[PDB]
Amino acid sequence: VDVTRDIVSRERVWRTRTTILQSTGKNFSKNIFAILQSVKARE
Amino acid sequence: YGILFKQEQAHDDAIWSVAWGTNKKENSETVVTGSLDDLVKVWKWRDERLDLQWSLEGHQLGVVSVDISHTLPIAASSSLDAHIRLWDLENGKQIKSIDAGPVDAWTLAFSPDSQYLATGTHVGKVNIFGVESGKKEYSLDTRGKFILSIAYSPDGKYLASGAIDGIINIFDIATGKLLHTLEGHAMPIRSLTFSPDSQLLVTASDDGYIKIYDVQHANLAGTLSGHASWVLNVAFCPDDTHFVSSSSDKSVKVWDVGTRTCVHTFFDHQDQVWGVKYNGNGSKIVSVGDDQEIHIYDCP
Amino acid sequence: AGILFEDIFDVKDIDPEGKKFDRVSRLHCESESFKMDLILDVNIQIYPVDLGDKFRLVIASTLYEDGTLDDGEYNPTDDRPSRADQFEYVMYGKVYRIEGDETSTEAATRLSAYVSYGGLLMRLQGDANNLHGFEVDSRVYLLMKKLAF
Amino acid sequence: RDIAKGHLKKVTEQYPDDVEAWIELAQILEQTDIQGALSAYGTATRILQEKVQADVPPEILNNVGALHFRLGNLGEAKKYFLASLDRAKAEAEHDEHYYNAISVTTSYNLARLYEAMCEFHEAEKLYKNILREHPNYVDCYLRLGAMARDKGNFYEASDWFKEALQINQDHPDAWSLIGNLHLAKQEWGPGQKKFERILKQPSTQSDTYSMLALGNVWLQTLHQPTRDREKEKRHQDRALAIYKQVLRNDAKNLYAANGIGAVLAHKGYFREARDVFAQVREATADISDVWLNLAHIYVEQKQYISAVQMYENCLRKFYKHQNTEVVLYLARALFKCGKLQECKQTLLKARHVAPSDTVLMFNVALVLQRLATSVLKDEKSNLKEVLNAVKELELAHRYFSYLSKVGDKMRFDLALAATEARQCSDLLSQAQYHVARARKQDEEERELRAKQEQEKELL
Repeated sequence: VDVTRDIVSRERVWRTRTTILQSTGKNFSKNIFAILQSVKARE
Repeated sequence: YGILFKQEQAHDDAIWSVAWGTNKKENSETVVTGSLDDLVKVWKWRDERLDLQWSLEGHQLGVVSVDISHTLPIAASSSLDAHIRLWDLENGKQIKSIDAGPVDAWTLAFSPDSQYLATGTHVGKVNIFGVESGKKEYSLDTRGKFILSIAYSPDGKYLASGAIDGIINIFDIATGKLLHTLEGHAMPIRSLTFSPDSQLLVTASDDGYIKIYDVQHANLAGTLSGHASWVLNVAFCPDDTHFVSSSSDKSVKVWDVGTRTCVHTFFDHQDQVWGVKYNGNGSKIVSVGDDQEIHIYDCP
Repeated sequence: AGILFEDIFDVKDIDPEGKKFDRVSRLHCESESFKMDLILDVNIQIYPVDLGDKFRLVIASTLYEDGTLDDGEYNPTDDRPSRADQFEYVMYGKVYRIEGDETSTEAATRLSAYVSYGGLLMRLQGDANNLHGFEVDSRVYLLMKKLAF
Repeated sequence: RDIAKGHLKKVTEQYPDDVEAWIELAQILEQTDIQGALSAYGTATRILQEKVQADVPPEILNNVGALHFRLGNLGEAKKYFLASLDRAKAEAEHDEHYYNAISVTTSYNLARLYEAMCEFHEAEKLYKNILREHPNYVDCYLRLGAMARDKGNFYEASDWFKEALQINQDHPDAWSLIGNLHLAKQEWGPGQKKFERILKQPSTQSDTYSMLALGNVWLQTLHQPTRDREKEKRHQDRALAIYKQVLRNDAKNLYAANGIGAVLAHKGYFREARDVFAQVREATADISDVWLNLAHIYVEQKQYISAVQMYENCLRKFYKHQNTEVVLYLARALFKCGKLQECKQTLLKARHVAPSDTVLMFNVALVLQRLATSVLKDEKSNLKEVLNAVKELELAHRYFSYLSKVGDKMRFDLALAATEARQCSDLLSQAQYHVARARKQDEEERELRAKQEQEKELL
């Protein structure tokens, strides 16, 4: 029916599942993979 | 519609139940509560004021259930120490101590005739001890998981039980036989009580819906959306016009039993309320819980 | 180590009584996990903080990770790796008082360490367990850093 | 969006008969601070009345109520949604703008609100009023099963959730809901990998939701004593590879580091797990998982002082009061006076909600023995406590016999209660030895009070 494309075309989804996974801020992995790699060399 | 009396710091520990009278046998004016600090305080609601009358002790574990006998001014108290001690509000002395070992001791259930006391067993059965005997008279053979709530009817014609999985077991206290088994819930039934006319049966599960079933034909009369947390305590007004609902969300909603509508809600409790009970006439609504604060709710 | 304290706070009220000075303002933060108060004065000119900001506040006893306890003099030419390299506002003060809800018989449950950062005061009013490494007249650092979340 | 914001900052100051300028302002600020779109809608609502007497279209009231739906102004958003319904119903000639879809979205947000206003009856009826008129809608059909899923995970929820997938199998929301059904019973531990790998095709890729649900179902397989069989180490390396991949493609996803900290702690690095969990805590610490994962290191380093508040803070949420799993983590290496008698109070608070667990009934006995051995061995202590310690020891001994008859246990047979029974035996002997010390101290205090009363008689 047209009721589907009448609503999926005008609405706004600001948040979904994948939004929830990332922080709202800026936390890259340069400060994460650094220790992640340091832990593997000591073993 | 508000709060009359405000008892700050009603205990050292959290209160888990509250009992108040409805008859004229020196029960409606005295307030018997049982908290986890092992103080069975006998509060005397005299001069429209909550005064301590007796302070009973002796329980090893915190008090789990307090109720006033209907035809009698005496009382009793259960805990998890498998030692159900009977008390007297006439002397503030101990009558006896039913050693309901080794652990099988749960909420109490005064008979309206004040002659039997039901207590849950961990095996799933409902042991019916005798008030003046102490011995295990007769036990209902309805096994399962565990009895989480037991209640007597005001005229004594039926008896229900809340299991751990939302299984109402409608017994017959007049013959001692399972008649119906209502399974309209899958949530552990916290508490329940009977209507003043023994016609409706409320169930306080952990889904926040007040599903009021019927007993005469064992059927659901209507799903009431309760709170968002778990309804702990639920009592009916003596004049049978409303019924209160204690949840675990600092919320004292007073639902209507006829229209299924909240007629008033209290938010004076900083913590979750644990026990709610009416007065003899239904205006003062006493309430306890982890706030350790006994509020007296008037709704004239 | 030497971490006398560590938490996340967030500014709940900035200078409330009115601004008394011009480069210094009172932050009345509250904590997030241990549920502590804070009354802080920061140099609002070189490190501006606005309401609803969240910062990680690490009150430390030394700056070097090994806890080797420096003297209290300023020497900028120093190789040793510090804790100040991952923070943005570091202060250095001296705890001047420890009030509490002691009674005459039993002990206290809520403490209040008042430390003073060269003139810029602070009060960490919490409960008596997180305020343990604080004893009056001892040198302490501040180390706060704004969370951009 | 930066250019639209900077352009809107130019139309905001000047007033060239701005009429729709505040709409484009709030149309950007819905993802950003939710108060800014509200401030723009308040003025856009009144700026549409000076040119003519024209009612506000339902489209502005619906979104202003939608913002307030997420806020605590639920009653006010409800009046906004009722009025948006009443206005969109008035659009009898707005067949091009489709007032009907506007009433559909307003009623959808309104039932979404009613489900949240402690009213599932009105939410069911509003969501069924959309089902009766447009069965090709998915969210109204998905939100109905959630309401019955509160009463149990075997009711019309598990059925509505699979009925939505057959009509739209390319719906990642409806298909991700399927694996959430199998999460009630983790008996589908290994077998869930198949149903999670359905929409793992490249047309759905990349999907962080499913890839992380895989790492979760793989982490659940840890905490097993078969680690020396070179089996759990491989499981760690597999989940670590999953996490490194969802790390390389998403550095700002927190759940990726969430499992990495779990594995590094499972590798034995609690000293180095606080650093990985620090970035997660700092970004958002208001997720139920971090309050616990962080709290295990603190209870690990003999800091119950930093662990007991972390557990209370998780229980600050309006979902329960007395959970079992927290209080299990609460008592770990507690020996202190505020950590034994008080620990019993929390244990009783936990068993109060469901006593059927064996571990609560076992730990309440282990703490009881710890306290009784801390008054009947080196004490030489108060007299009333020697009377009370035997009562507690008797109750613990009665529980020792009741535990031994139960069949199922904590995935570990409780056959080792014999050492506990022997401890309680020699404890009974030491109590009978010290109850005489109690009477000796009684005579000591009686003679002290008499030798003081005579000194007072001299005065």
